[PDB]
Amino acid sequence: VGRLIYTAGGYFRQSLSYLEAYNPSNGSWLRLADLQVPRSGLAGCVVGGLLYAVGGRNNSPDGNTDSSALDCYNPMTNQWSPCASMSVPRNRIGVGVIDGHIYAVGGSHGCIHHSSVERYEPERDEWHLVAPMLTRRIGVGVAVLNRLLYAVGGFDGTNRLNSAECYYPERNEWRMITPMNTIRSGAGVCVLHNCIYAAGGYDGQDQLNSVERYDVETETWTFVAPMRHHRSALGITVHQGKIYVLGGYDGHTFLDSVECYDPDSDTWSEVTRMTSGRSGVGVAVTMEPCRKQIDQ
Amino acid sequence: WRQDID
Repeated sequence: VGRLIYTAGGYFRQSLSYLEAYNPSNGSWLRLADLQVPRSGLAGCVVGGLLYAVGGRNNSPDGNTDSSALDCYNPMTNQWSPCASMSVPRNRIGVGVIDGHIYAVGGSHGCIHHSSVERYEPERDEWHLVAPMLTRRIGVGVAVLNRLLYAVGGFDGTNRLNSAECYYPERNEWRMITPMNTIRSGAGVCVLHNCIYAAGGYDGQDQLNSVERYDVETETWTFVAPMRHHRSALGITVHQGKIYVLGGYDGHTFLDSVECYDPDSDTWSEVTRMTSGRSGVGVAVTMEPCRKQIDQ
Repeated sequence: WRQDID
């Protein structure tokens, strides 16, 4: 919960250190403190008003390194601090938060595709491994609804997946759910009201503009209006009852486009542009900081 | 990888 849409890292020619924040209320962008280490394919999440950047990879000319890092950004100080690292590097990770605890899901390390899952306890600054998923998944979308964690699509190393599964923390156990109608790796996955949305992604042939949503009560996936741009490795968040998708790759260009989905009207609209095109960002929402620089 | 356009 909060007021700005923060976008951390990403990729354009090489992995990026940018931390920028968009204010839907006035259309303004702020540049904040860079990440300590560039990273794309990371996830962002917020707990207790702090922004966490999780996993990813630094794709650079001086060497490509998969990240096990968990770093914390304090909007009150405009500073990043390192937290305890995960058990393993996880590029193209998915992350969700249940009851103040951060779940790191899947992702890759070199040629290995993780089924493993681990949980962060901020109060103790400690990671612990939980039950692994039923399927190895990288480029996996993750969202939380009703204190259950969902892992949606991805890539197992051989095929892009339409499959999805759901984790019950009290049983430390994953269960398959209805697969999506479309195979999607690198989709934006997020929750709006009673529904898990999976927007865009790559089906192994094309970047996608289609968007489908899972109703947890009916156990079905239904397509809604498609986005204006096909995009994979997009950033996604929810703010005041609307979905926002940020950047991505459309098979031609690294997008700067930010689109807003209104569920009331079932329409996607262009709302703003990032200061530069990029894919594989981590995105989350929290309170405004105090001493940034406004982007002209 | 290719969804990032890497």
